[PDB]
Amino acid sequence: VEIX
Amino acid sequence: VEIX
Amino acid sequence: YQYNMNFEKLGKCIIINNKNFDKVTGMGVRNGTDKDAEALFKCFRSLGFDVIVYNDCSCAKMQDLLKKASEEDHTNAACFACILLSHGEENVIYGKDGVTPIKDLTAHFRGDRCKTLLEKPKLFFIQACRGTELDDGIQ
Amino acid sequence: TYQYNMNFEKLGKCIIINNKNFDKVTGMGVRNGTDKDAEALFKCFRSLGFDVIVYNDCSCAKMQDLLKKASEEDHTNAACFACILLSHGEENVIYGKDGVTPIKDLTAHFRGDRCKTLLEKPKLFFIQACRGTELDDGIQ
Amino acid sequence: YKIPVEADFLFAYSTVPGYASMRNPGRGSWFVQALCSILEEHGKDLEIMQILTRVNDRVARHFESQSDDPHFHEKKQIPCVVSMLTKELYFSQ
Amino acid sequence: YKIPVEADFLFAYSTVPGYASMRNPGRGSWFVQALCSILEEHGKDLEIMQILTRVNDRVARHFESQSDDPHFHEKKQIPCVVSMLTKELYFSQ
Repeated sequence: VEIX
Repeated sequence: VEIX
Repeated sequence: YQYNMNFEKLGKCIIINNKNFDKVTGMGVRNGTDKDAEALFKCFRSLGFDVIVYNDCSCAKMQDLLKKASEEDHTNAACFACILLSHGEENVIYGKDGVTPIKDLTAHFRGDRCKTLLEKPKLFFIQACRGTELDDGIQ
Repeated sequence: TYQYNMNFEKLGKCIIINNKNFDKVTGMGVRNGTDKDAEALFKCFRSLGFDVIVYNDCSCAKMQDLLKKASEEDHTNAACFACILLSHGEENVIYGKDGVTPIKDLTAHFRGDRCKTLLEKPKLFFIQACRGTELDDGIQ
Repeated sequence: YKIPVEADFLFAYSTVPGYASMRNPGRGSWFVQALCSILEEHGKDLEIMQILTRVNDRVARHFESQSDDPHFHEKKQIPCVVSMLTKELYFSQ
Repeated sequence: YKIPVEADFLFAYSTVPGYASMRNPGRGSWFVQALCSILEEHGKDLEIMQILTRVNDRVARHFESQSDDPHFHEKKQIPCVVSMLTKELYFSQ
C-alpha cells in the first residue's frame, strides 16, 4: 500500500 | 458582546 | 449502526470552567461563563452523565484532570464527555496561567492509551476562540 | 425546516480533481490507483444526480482558477455543490502537479459572501490526501 | 482485528478555525445557550449529529451581535463539528 | 436576516490531521473505495452524516495495511468529517  |  | 448504550453509567462528564485568568496572560474575565457552566451541568446531568465542574484551572491542572480521567476504569460506562469553557487561540486553550494544546488534553483518550473507552464515543465540547477573524455575514 | 431544500431543477455540480502525475521537483510520486478513485466517484455522483466534471493533473493555478470560475457561475437552479480532491497533501495544503496550495484558499471561493447563488445551500468537499506523516498503529 | 487510535472521537467546537467566539455576559456564550436549549428539548430522542446540526443552525440564525465598537457590530458565528465517530450516537435506551 | 459566510460547508477528509492516508495502487484509496461503496448502497436513502459515519466505520474496520516495509506494516486509518451544515442533507426527494 502507498501513502498520499 | 464579548470575545473568547 | 449505533453505539451500544447498555451500561450501568452513561459516563463521566468533566466541565472545566475557566473564568478568571492570571494578569500575566493579559486575558480578561469571562463574564457569563458561570451561567453557561450551570446550564451545561443540568443538561448533561439530565442526559445521565456524572458531571463534575472544576473552576479556573491551570494548564497543569487541566492536563492532570484529563490524564487522571483517562486512567480511570470506564468498563461500566457507555461513553466519556469533556467540556472546555475558556479563552483560546487555534489548537490551544487557556488555563489561568497560560495556554496548552488541545491535542495534549484529548490524546490521553486515544485507543492505545485508554482501553476501557475503546469503541466508545469520546466527546469534547469546546467554547473558546480559535483566532481573531470575525464573520461579517451576508444578505 | 430541518432538512435542506432539495427541490431545484438540478442537484448540482460535482468537480473531481484527479491529480496523478506530479512534477519531479515536488518530490511527489505517481499516485497509482487514483484513476480507479476518480472513475468510481464519477459513476457514483452521476448516479446521485450531479453534473459531474473530471479534471486531471491540474496545476495549482489551474485548481485555483477552476474553482474560482465555478464559484462565479450561477447556481440558482442547483440544490448544492460538491467538489472532490484526489492528490498528494500535507496538513492544511493540497498538491497541484507543480507544488502546493492551501485547502482554505480553494474553498473560500464558495463562502456565502463570495458565492451568493449557493447561499443557504450545502457545499461539500471530499478530500483524499495526506495531512501529515503520522501513521495509526491501531490497537486490539 | 484492529481499531485506529484516533477513532471514536467527536469535537464540537463553538466556531470554525481562525475565528472568534461570542459571549454575552448576561445570558452566556452563544454556542452554549444554543447547545443547551437543543439538548433540553431533544437530548434523548435525536442523534448527536442531528443535535449539533440544529445547534449550528440556531447559532447561525438566532444570534447576531450588538456592540459598542465598530469592529464588533453585526457580526455572526458558525460552530464546527468534527466527527471521527464510527456509529450513530443516541443518549438513551 | 444575515447568515455567516463560513456556514453550510462540509469537509469529508480521508484522514485525521497530522496523519497519512492510504492508497492501494490496485483497487484505489481506502477512503474513496469505502465512500463509493456506501453511496452506491445508501446514497439515496441516508442522511449525509449517516453515510460518512458508516464510511468512517468501514475504513476503520474493513481495512488494515500490508507492506514488506516495516514502517508501513500493520497500519490503520480513520477519516475525519468537519460539518458546518445547518440542516440535514438527503440526496433525493
